[PDB]
Amino acid sequence: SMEILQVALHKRDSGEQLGIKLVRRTDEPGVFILDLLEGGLAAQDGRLSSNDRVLAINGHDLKYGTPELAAQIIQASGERVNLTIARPGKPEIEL
Repeated sequence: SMEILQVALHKRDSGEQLGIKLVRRTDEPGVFILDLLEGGLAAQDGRLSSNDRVLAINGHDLKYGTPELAAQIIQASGERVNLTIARPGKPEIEL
């Protein structure tokens, strides 16, 4: 299963970073969150997580996107950055 959610971050100036490390994978399409940076907007917000898939940013489709496309979109954004996220899998497993 997977959870779809939306997370809105608000830049305090046009050059502020979100504080997210985005990666591609060779074995599946998409843009994924690897980690959040210490003290950044995303970390402060507390909703995004390692291994989330970024489906869209501000209505711009990223399903088959790249980290560089995401960067272009974020760097050119207005103050509000709204991300649509897919979060797969079980959070707890006994094995």
